[PDB]
Amino acid sequence: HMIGITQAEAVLTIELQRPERRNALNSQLVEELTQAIRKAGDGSARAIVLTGQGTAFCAGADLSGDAFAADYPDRLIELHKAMDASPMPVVGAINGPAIGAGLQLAMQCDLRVVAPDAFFQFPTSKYGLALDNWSIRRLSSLVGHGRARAMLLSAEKLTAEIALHTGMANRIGTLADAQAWAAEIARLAPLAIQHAKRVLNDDGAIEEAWPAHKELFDKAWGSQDVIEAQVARMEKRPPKFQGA
Amino acid sequence: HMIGITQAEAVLTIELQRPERRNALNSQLVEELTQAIRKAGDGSARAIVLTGQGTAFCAGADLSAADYPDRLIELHKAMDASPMPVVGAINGPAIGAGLQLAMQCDLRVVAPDAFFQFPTSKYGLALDNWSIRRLSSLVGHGRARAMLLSAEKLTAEIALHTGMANRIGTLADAQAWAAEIARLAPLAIQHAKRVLNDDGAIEEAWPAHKELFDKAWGSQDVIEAQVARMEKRPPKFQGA
Amino acid sequence: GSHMIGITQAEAVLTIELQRPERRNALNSQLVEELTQAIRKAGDGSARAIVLTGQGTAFCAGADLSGDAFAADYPDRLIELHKAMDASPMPVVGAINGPAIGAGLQLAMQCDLRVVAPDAFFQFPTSKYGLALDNWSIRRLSSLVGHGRARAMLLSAEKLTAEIALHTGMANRIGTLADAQAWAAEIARLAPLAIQHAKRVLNDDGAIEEAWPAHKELFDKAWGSQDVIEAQVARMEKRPPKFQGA
Ligand SMILES: CCCCCCCCCCCCCCCCCCCC(=O)SCCNC(=O)CCNC(=O)[C@@H](O)C(C)(C)COP(=O)(O)OP(=O)(O)OC[C@H]1O[C@@H](n2cnc3c(N)ncnc32)[C@H](O)[C@@H]1OP(=O)(O)O
Repeated sequence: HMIGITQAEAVLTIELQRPERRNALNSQLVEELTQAIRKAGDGSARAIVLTGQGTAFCAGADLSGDAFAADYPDRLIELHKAMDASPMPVVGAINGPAIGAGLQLAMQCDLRVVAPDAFFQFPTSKYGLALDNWSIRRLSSLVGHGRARAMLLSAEKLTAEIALHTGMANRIGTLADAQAWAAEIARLAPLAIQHAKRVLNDDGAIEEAWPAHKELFDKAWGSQDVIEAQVARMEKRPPKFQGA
Repeated sequence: HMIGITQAEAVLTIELQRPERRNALNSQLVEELTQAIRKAGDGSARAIVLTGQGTAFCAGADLSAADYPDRLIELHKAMDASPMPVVGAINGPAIGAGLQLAMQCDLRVVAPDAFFQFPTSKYGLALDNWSIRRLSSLVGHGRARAMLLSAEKLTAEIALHTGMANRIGTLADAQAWAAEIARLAPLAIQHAKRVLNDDGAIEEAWPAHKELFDKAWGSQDVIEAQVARMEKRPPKFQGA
Repeated sequence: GSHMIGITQAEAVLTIELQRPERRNALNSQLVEELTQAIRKAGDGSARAIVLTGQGTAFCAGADLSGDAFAADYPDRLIELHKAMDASPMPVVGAINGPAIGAGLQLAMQCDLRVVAPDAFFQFPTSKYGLALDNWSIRRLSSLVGHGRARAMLLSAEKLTAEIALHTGMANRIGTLADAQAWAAEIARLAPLAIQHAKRVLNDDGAIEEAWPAHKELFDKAWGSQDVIEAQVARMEKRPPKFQGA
């Protein structure tokens, strides 16, 4: 009910359809994606394009919110496991902003073709949250350790042009461009691609949090600053965090 | 008979001389190369330039033999274990085993019309882990995915951008730089090289990696890729 | 008395300024000690961020144990400084106002963020002096300028300019000390716990590595080598060195 699924040549196009929420990921959207990924090429598709309707690729977790629901991360993790395990290369057609879980989604694609007005951001430091290790590692490999530090410690927006610079974007362009590239890739040897992908994803990005990481993570998540962050936003005022 | 070795002051230059096959490696040219690396600084060399004759640095492999992969493996061990900096004068296209060899150099100067490629996904093959890890460290994880999953070329300008090329220039340029390097203190260069090479790229394949590797190599698609080329037609891969 | 560093605070930003401009802010045992102390005691304190910077034309030109009374426990005093920066909950924005060479480049890399002047450069000139680096300096350099350019900096003492610092990501911005402070100010209005978590994970990328056994030997040789002696002679003599590889 919340995604579009089409196929032309051997390219499955999976489209996030919540444009009125900038494709924010609630629980239902996350389940429907997972399913669409697992059932990709049941079936004759050799590649997937993943993209969002409207002006955003994905605005992150739904602030309504599943974002702060306790069993929401597991659905996200299962989504990511499904993409990682799929033998299909996923070309992300990033048609506009990708934030939070939405950045995570974008980075879990195998390749990225990015629209000129799209940007990338982890606003974690504005909301007092904390990321899983994989997000941090993969971001570091895609924009380089220095920019990652700036994105993670200060919520720096990564522009499209700069995403093209560091490698996070492979190409700057449109959905049609992404679909055309996926067509090429769909004509390549699948076993070679499946091998590259698996080895690539096993670069060590996938990392269980160290004990200090887990403690700092929980401490951030169950902090009062989390409340203050959303309140200041809705009240359209600056936050006053207390570090607790 | 297949390589040229010369020396000017402190700099040993090793030139691939199979420009008829665009310097494609085989049984012999690799084994000769291994010796040139070992028997360098035998000798008063403090720096090696590595390069290729004609239009190509090395366009891959051409075995038109059974221990070729061994000889290839030992070649890499040699450049890795070697105590001297190797400036790759990448004079033209560096493809497959050629990109492997170019990456095994400690530094790179790349001719303006040279490019780098792993076309494995056009031929249905798989790479070892080290090639993937090091390519990732040199062109960044993002561009590495595009090279690995889509067989995309890395042009010289982007090689300079990412760090794969330290400079754009000629064999002459490489030699000029290699000479300044020969004047640097060897023990410092040795320690840095060993630690740099030990960044984790020298990695043994995970089980799933090995399953997918063997699967790709023994696939029918590998034949299809070759037969399709010979028939100037598009491949129809089965994924088997 | 007097100090080798200056400490001021504007709102929640603590600016620490290295003040050995006579020596281009070359580190010694006292300066390093004063710096360690200024980092632990920050945010003790209403400060939520640290701007690190150098007085004069250089950020920090490396090391100069010359007049130093306790230059003996300078290597260990240097390890302490790096742990305190790594352990600090405060994000540290280095304002690299000039050349950061050697230990100065190590210090620069231990900062959480870097705002670099247009005339600054970065350099590990260890191959000109025949020394060896610890694994962390090498790993963290690799992450900040990419593996390719890392070999070039380490094997041939290549200078990374401001402009190519921005390119690789070594320099987050090209700006002035004020610019570094305006940015740190913003960061000081962010949520400390999120920052604390990220920094700790980021520093635990693997760059903190114990030397492999083969690494230690090459390091110990390089440092015990005659060429180290030679390279100093050749400089204090004002002439090219003749390195022997021993
Ligand atoms: C093997 C696998 C290896 C990996 C393992 C798994 C890895 C994953 C594991 C993860 C598990 C760990 C924990 C998870 C950690 C991450 C979870 C939290 C991170 C988050 O995503 S939090 C949310 C952050 N996002 C934001 O704050 C978005 C801010 N900006 C915006 O929403 C928008 O302004 C833009 C997206 C930029 C677009 O702007 P615009 O076009 O001007 O639109 P606006 O006028 O602002 O909004 C239009 C309408 O959309 C609505 N909307 C926008 N965003 C959301 C949202 N996120 N949630 C709910 N509603 C949303 C907005 O309210 C508005 O509604 P209207 O007023 O009715 O028109």
